[PDB]
Amino acid sequence: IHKIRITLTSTKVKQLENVSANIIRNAAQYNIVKKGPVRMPTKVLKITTRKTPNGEGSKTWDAYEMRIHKRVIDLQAPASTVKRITQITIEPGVDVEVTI
Amino acid sequence: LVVQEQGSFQHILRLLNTNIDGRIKIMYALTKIRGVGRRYANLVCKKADVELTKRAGELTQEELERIVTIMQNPTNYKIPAWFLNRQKDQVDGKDYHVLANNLESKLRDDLERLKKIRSHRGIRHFWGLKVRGQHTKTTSRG
Amino acid sequence: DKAQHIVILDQEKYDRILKDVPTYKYVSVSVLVDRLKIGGSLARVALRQLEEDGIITPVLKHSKQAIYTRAQ
Amino acid sequence: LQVVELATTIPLDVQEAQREVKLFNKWSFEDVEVKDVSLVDYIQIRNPVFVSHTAGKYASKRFRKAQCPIVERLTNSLMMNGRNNGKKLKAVRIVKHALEIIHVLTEQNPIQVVVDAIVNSGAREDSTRRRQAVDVSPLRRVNQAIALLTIGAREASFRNIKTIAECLAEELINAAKGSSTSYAIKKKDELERVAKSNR
Amino acid sequence: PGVSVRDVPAQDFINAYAQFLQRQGKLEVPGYVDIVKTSAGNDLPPQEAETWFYKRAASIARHIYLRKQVGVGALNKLYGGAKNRGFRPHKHVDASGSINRKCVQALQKIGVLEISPKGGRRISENGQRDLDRIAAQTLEE
Amino acid sequence: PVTLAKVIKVLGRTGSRGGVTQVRVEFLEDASRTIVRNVKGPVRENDILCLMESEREARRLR
Amino acid sequence: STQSVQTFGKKKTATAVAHVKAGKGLIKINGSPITLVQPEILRFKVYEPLTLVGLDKFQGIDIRVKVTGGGHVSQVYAIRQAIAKGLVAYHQKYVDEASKNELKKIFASYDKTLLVADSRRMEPKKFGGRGARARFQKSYR
Amino acid sequence: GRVRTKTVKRASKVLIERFYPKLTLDFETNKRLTSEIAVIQSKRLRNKIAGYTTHLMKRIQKGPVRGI
Amino acid sequence: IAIYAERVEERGLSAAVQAEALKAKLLSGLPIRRAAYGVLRFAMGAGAKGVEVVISGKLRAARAKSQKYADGFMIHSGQPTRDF
RNA sequence: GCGAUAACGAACGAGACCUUAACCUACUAAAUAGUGCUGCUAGCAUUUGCUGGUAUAGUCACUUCUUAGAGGGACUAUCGAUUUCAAGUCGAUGGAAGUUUGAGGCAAUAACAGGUCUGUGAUGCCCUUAGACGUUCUGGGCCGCACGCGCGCUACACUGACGGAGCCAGCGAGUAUAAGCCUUGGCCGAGAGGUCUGGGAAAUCUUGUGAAACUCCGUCGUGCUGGGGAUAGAGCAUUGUAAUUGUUGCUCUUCAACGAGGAAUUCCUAGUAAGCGCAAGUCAUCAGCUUGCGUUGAUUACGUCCCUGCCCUUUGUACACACCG
Repeated sequence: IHKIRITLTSTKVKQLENVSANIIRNAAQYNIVKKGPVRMPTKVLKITTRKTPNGEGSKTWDAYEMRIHKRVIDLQAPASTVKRITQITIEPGVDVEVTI
Repeated sequence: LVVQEQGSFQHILRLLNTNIDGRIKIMYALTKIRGVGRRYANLVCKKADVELTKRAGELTQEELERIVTIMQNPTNYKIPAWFLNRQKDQVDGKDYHVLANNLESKLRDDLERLKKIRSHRGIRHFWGLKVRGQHTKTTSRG
Repeated sequence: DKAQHIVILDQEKYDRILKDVPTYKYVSVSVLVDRLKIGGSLARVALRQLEEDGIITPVLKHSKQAIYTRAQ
Repeated sequence: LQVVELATTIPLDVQEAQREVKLFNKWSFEDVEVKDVSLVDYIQIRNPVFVSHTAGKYASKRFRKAQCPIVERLTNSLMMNGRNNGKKLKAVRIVKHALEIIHVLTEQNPIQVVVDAIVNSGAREDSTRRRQAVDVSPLRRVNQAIALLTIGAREASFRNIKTIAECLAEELINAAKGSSTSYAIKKKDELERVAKSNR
Repeated sequence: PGVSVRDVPAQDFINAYAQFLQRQGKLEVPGYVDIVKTSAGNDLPPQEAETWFYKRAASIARHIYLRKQVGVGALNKLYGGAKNRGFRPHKHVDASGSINRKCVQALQKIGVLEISPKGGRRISENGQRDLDRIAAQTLEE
Repeated sequence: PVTLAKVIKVLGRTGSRGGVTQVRVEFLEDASRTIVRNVKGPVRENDILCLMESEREARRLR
Repeated sequence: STQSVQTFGKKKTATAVAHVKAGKGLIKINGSPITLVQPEILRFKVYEPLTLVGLDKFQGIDIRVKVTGGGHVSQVYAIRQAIAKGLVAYHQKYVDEASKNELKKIFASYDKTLLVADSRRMEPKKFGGRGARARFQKSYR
Repeated sequence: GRVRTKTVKRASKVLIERFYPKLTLDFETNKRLTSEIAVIQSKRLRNKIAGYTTHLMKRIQKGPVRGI
Repeated sequence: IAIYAERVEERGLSAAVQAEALKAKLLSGLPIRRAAYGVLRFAMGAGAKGVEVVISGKLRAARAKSQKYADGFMIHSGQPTRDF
């Protein structure tokens, strides 16, 4: 019984939602009381740069973007069982941090 | 409160050292003196116990002379060393709030100091060009 | 510099101000300035005075517009 | 009559406002009517408003602007020459003080004076590019009238000790009586005289 | 009716509390109030020479009352304004730190403000009473 | 004297820049007369229009 | 808890959250009464939803609207919309439907933005000029 | 303008040829019917096709229609 | 870290592989048209919906030209370009 | 698109699409959002009321407002009209929304001797390669001023300037044994700034970014005036190894031209234009610049082919380097 906090953040929403659903399921069936998920406001990383590699022509601009999403869930259970739940439920697109 | 009053109304266009018009409020009439600004005149008129709602004509000789003394002896009336002019005088190191004819005397002195030593700023004053590093390619036509 | 206004309240002028202002349906800073050749800093205080010792009554009060009508 | 009590004290002059709607809680609309049959539909005074500021959407369609309250149109046209673009609180205050000053000078409903200045000020024939005499539509008549009145007042107040509200009141009353002292009648007279020669 | 500051218009409340604070007398008005500007972005000193400090302190006390834990930098931000920068465009500048700090220190020694936990200054029990009573008198008339 | 007339049909836009509109005005009191006239502003049907002198007919302009 | 509804009102970024509960006719703005709401030229905007329907509808209810965001004019419009919608919502949840329809009808017949929010929002600014539509000044030779 | 392109019009014609009996003169019923029958990649296109199908069914009842 | 290798599922549906192969045959002195049509045939065999090969530079002459070699179906605008 | 049809079936572009804005008391939730209550408590009147602080252990509840997945919604829906009665179009009604609902990203074929070899360890050929055209250090220059021009910022004032008071956004960014980030609060200093703490790798702290225009109350009073603040003298600070050719900031003093701008000429159709600031980029220092963002918020069209051009058809041509022929 620890107040474990998991924080999920990734640039691609499908996999992040899959990870949040997986932890919700593996904290449900393994009967643990859970307090989420909670969605932080999305972060839009904007780089606006000139299209031309020289300085000629009409002044036209590109607006590139990298979105970031962040979800948090709080778990109330022993440390090792939540650790194993986190360890099985990974994905290349979505990085994790378990903290107390 | 409006007051009916006469006699003391001298519209005399002659005031201290220069022809300061009497129709203008005292805070700003002193700004005619070269060396005195709105804020310096405002602070002097405060230190001389002159209600600023009184016009330059409405004043009398006691206020005039107190203003002269407070303007020419700023320290003696608690004017801070940062509020006056020509701080740390180049000649003697004192704080001198320089006024009308001394103002031109000291400007001539500073400029001639710069020219005699052959400083770049003095040489540019000599040519009539801007000294503070501004561009003159396009905007010094006048 | 023109328009040669009046810079102080004066006895003859004060007789003028007392005599003429009850014949005005509308008085304000501008009305006094252009029917008295006084300045504005005098017109404002004349309106205030005549407000205390009643000679002019107000319709509206504002910093930028003073509206004043006949006392009667 | 309608007095009724609340935990927070409500001003009494506000309680007087349940019976009718009045401009600045001082001027009534229902006693104002338009003398010109042609201009009745393009001067909207039928729907009372408390203040000449409604944030309406009047640029959407073509004639939707004719349904704006006329005092609001005058207020908007006070908002000009760059420095005064956007400052509509100042404009509505100008209009309110002008209505007061009009009532003081002229023992009439100031809305009526505004309507009369607007109906007198608009040229009925004009010229279009050699130029040819043409007639003027009612809506053009109305908004040419408003533009003329506001431009005349704004010209008068510039570099003059007289306030903008007083210049506005002066222009409106001079137009409302149809005298050549106003800026709007003078310009209307010019426009119709020129349209005369072009027939 | 239980009167508070929120029930009275601001302008006349700051006026009344400043007249009270100057009538009362004990407030520690500093000696440089005849020489200084309120803001570096300002150009001229306050016109009301003999009262501006009292009206500043009254508005400051009302500001503290209406809130929780507001310090001297936030008052510096509050009382600042646009600066005339000549040919450059206008820009916000903060107000004078010494003035606002001396005002809050005078209000604190008269027992109106008090150092709060979490930092800053918050209104006092007697400060709340004084502000509330000076609000009650204003709305009585 | 000025007469009054009501637009009963909008024929079309005219002028080189299109700033004038052809309308068929119709007298209020003397309902048996219809005159074609040019108008500078925007006009709908039923727009009552004031004519300085009604004894003139217009066809086109550029 | 006896009777309470919650509504909202918007003008472009400003949002006014109103709580309408049973009470002795109290109307409040961020803890201060409506009678001293700023710009006073626009005060009759926040008096309209009161006069147009009669104050008696506000005898039984006690309304505290919290307004945040936007600007002064936008907040005035958001407050008026919140108050009107809140009265209608209370007559929906407790009082009969005929009265609620009558109030909705009168509100709509006077002004549409008492019940329905103005959907206008600021158009995004595009490169090549200082505004949504305005373009940089173009030169030749 | 609101001219409906070839994609919606052809899809509507195919729908009416195939599934005329189970298709009505109401936009909501036809919307659900198109959703179950057609694999439309966007809801906007789905609504446009359903509405044009409703228009054609509403025209047919008064008399036959070319192409269909 | 741990680096592994896996072969490509369709050599002809990979544009990178085809571009590298076209580089190789072009470096090998093989004619430009033959190499481009080799790319096109190979990709169409792998089942692609369409394929385009564009070769630019100075071809046998001082002036630089651009030769295009299309086959099949190709879209240009909208979101589906990023997908397919 | 309807359709006409010596074609018939197709492919690209358009449209679909994607991102974003507007609606949802309809799902899922929230101790990094907010709230109703409840403890403990303030002042003010005692009706059990009005405004607050506090408690991220109160072993409470919730989701209107905030956040964001998962959906719903608009399709011209209804009604009048008109038109091959086909495609459409115009008015109303309802609706959050009825211009393709608003804004963008994406974007065919053919081309230009358009720009870029000074973004590239992208490059052929030429040149140079030890007194170098490589590289590095010191100092200067890129700012140099009779003059012409382009993008702009301040203004010429009273719809204002100054002084007090009121007091409201939105998009964003942020570090550690530094070469050093965002900085609250406390203290000193007129200021600019200095100092000591503490929070924040961030829906948690800066930050409600208490922004500016604006609103109120006074002072000024039609004049180059308290409009304007260039140029200049003196002094104080900060960044930097280094401020002279003022880096920048602050204080006093100096107080120009300009009184609305000739011929010409730019941009713009609604939350738009104009006004007003703010953040990010550049960045040790410096923003009168760009890119976005909100605040206040209009006048006038909703039309035409006159001017400047664009598209399609017919037609003439001695043009094809294509009428700048």
